[PDB]
Amino acid sequence: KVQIVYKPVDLSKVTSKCGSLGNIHH
Amino acid sequence: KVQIVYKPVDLSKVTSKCGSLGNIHH
Amino acid sequence: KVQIVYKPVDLSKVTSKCGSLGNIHH
Amino acid sequence: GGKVQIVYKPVDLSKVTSKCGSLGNIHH
Amino acid sequence: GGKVQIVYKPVDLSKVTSKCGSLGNIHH
Amino acid sequence: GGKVQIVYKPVDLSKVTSKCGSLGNIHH
Repeated sequence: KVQIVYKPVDLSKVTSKCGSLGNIHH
Repeated sequence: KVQIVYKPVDLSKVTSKCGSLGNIHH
Repeated sequence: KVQIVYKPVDLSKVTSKCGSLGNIHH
Repeated sequence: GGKVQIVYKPVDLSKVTSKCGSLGNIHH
Repeated sequence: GGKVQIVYKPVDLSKVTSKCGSLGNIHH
Repeated sequence: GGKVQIVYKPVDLSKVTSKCGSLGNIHH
């Protein structure tokens, strides 16, 4: 009996966060 | 009996964080 | 009986953090 | 008995790019 | 008895890039 | 008895790059 259970789990996340705040006056 | 359980778990995360704040006046 | 349990766990994280604050006046 | 022949040679040339540019308040 | 032949030679040329540029308040 | 032949020679030329540049308040 031949059993080839080929189940790859790919949970790799490629994230890119950016925030620009210009001239805060209070 | 041949059992080849090929299950790679890939949880590698490539992150890039940046924040720019210009001229804070209070 | 042949059992080849090929299960690599990849949790390697490549991070890059940066923050720029210009001219703070109070 | 079971004889298994596997020639597993993957060629992965995949490129994942995450480009981001933040621009706030520009004067001229 | 089970005889197994595996020739596992992966060629991984994959390139993951995370470029980020933060720019705030520019005067001219 | 089970005879196993494995020729596991991985060629990993993968390049992971995390470039970041922070720029705040520029005058001219």
